[PDB]
This record gives sequence, C-alpha cells and structure tokens, in this order.
Amino acid sequence: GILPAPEKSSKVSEQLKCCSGILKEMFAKKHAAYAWPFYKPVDVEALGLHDYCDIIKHPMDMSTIKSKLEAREYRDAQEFGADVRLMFSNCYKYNPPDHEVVAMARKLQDVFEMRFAKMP
Ligand SMILES: O=C(NO)c1ccc(-c2csc3c(=O)cc(N4CCOCC4)oc23)cc1
Repeated sequence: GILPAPEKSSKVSEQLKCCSGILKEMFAKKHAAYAWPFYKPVDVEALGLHDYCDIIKHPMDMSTIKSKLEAREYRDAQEFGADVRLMFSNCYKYNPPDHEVVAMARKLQDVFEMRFAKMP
C-alpha cells in the first residue's frame, strides 16, 4: 500500500553506454589528428602554461571524463556532456580565436555534437 518502488528507470545505462562509445569513437584513430592534445590533462609545467591555472578554474581532459564513467560518477549524459563541453570551453576560454588548438577543438566538438545529439 505504501511501497512505490518508483524511479526514472535504468535506460541511463543505455545513455552512459552510448555516452561511452562516443568517447570511444572520440578516441578513434581517424580523429587522432585533432584529438591527441585532449587525451590527457594539460601539463601546465611542461607546456609552460603559466596562467592556465589562474583562468581555467575547472580544467578537463578526455582521460578524466573517461574515469568518471568507469566510476559511474556521472548521473546522466547531461553531466557527461558537461565535462566534455567543459573540456572545449577551456580551449576557447584560454586561447585566442585564430589559434590552431581551437581549430582542433572545434573539429573534435563537431564529431561530439553529432553523435551526442543523435541519442534517442
Ligand atoms: O605538445 C604537446 N605534446 O607533446 C601538447 C600540446 C598541447 C596540448 C593541449 C591540450 S589542450 C590545451 C590547451 O588548452 C591549450 C594549450 N596551448 C595554448 C597555446 O597554444 C599552444 C598550446 O595546450 C593544450 C597537449 C599536448
């Protein structure tokens, strides 16, 4: 009489799974030509990015987003899409428009939005 056993069902498994294959596709060798910088966290030291810490308050990398997935730390794809768009925005936030890394970020983001938006 009380027992509701109610909840927005799983399916999000199918989301986070689909959110996966995206990233798995995002790591693809064909997209390597512009995905490789974003594979691992930016080495401000090795890259000498003196002010990247003062600006990028919440840096993100594809490797970092990948770990949260395996950790089931993402509630849903919207959380998942946020870290990704968090990754790019930093590329946009830190550097000038005409820079190459932005161009690499954009073509990578283009692949993302297509598969991402075409989730059911
Ligand atoms: O040379 C490399 N590996 O051997 C390398 C280079 C760049 C990155 C990278 C990924 S994201 C990101 C970023 O946000 C801004 C910047 N810059 C802003 C100035 O132009 C050159 C760099 O470096 C990155 C990662 C690895």
